[PDB]
Amino acid sequence: DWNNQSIVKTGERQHGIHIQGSDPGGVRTASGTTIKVSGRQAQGILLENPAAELQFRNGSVTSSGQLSDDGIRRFLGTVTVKAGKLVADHATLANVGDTWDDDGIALYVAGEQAQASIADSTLQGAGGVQIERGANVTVQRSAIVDGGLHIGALQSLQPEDLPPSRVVLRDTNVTAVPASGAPAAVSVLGASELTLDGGHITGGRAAGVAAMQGAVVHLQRATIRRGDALAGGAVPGGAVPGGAVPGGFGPGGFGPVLDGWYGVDVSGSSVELAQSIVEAPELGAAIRVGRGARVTVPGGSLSAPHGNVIETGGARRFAPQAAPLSITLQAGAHAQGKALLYRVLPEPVKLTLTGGADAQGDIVATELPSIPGTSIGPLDVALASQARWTGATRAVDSLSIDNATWVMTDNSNVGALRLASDGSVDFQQPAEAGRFKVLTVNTLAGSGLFRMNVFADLGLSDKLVVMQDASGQHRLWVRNSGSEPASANTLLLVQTPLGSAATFTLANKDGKVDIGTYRYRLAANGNGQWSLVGAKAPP
Repeated sequence: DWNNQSIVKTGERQHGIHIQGSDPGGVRTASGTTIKVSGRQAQGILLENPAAELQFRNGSVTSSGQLSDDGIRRFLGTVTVKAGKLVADHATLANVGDTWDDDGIALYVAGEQAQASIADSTLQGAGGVQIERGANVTVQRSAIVDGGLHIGALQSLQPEDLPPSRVVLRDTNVTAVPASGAPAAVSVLGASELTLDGGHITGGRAAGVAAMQGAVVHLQRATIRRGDALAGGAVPGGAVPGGAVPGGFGPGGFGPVLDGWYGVDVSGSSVELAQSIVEAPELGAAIRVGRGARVTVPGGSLSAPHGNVIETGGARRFAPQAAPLSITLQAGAHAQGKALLYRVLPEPVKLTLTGGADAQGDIVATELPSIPGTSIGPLDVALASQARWTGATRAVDSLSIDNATWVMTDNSNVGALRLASDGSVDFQQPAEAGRFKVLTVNTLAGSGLFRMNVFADLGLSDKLVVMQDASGQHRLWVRNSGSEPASANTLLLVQTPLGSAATFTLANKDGKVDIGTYRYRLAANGNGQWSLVGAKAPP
């Protein structure tokens, strides 16, 4: 059709290849062809026919004019598909227009009958790839070199309708260079769906990946870092940003809605991370959740060494009606930060760790933004099936520990503590002697295990305080963390209300623990205290 040819156009809206609405349907093929356009409102490729298809293989497409759209708002791409199917294979696509004079979009696919299949190609330009309004796009073994990947929209009040944009990426890297002022490297907004398997996602002014307003995202075998750089025309300057330009009705590159640097920023949407790596900068968080967001993470890693693994916000008013924020780490997911979780606004939060999830850091919250006590949504956390949480809190309302463990690293406050099937609270052995900890809780229930440190020689031990109601059948295992005692001393391990039904048994071998020449056994004389008593051992 247009094989091994050079198409060079310079006039206003003088496209390299244009398949119109008044043209016939059918497959057009281009192989070994290079397209270069520079006129105003001229794309390299323009597809506007639902029955048409274009196979563009082993060629290159470049444009440098302002690709402003006649219909209010919008900028188009060097390759734009408004209807029909584009199949690009081993292609070199580049929008080389002034950053100033144009959005630099390399590929724009929009509409219910707009489709695109991109394989083994590179897409260059500061506006990246923009997909919306029910388009369907598959991208394989490629790379969006510097403008990022932007699916869907918000605001833009203009005749709308039905289907979601559906985008599938496989082994394709996406980078949003600082120049390309894209808020996120990958943004999925509104009725949009993204499936990503394999690939490196780097950049974004405010986030690596942003999922807003009903978006549905599925990341697998991916890495999400803030760092990056490059992609483009020639070598002038790196990223304006003292630019500020003609072009018309068009933003650098889309999103976001919140800012600082978050690996994954989810609001009113759902994101699934599977075997991926997320690295947050000192300032920010691996994952930020708001407005009923749902995030799930099997395997992989979440690291925020100098910050928060998870940040929860989005919603200034708590409403019992609405569904809470939900974060689940399962299938051996690893997480590590100063704070595992950090609450910023009053919306309820549910944090679940299961399937050998291994999380590290404290759970922190922000006292109160005036909203009277019961105007604050609860912070509930659940540990199950071998998961492990090592950190401390003063902000968890309820904690269930079922066949999993909480390694408590410092004095902690928990509203209601429920244990089951060998769930345990392990009072971490301190580095310094006599540095006992206190776990204070309102209620205790179920059947669990507490590993508690005893400093016989100082007459000190860790302590469990239940202020309102202790019930259940629990076990206490004593860790000899000091030296031998020189006389008989008794340690107050557990304080419970006088009536309390709870029962505690020493789990140490034979119901006793020998430290030096002293033997300690657990005793309760009905008053609400459980004490490790300890007396001279028998010869």
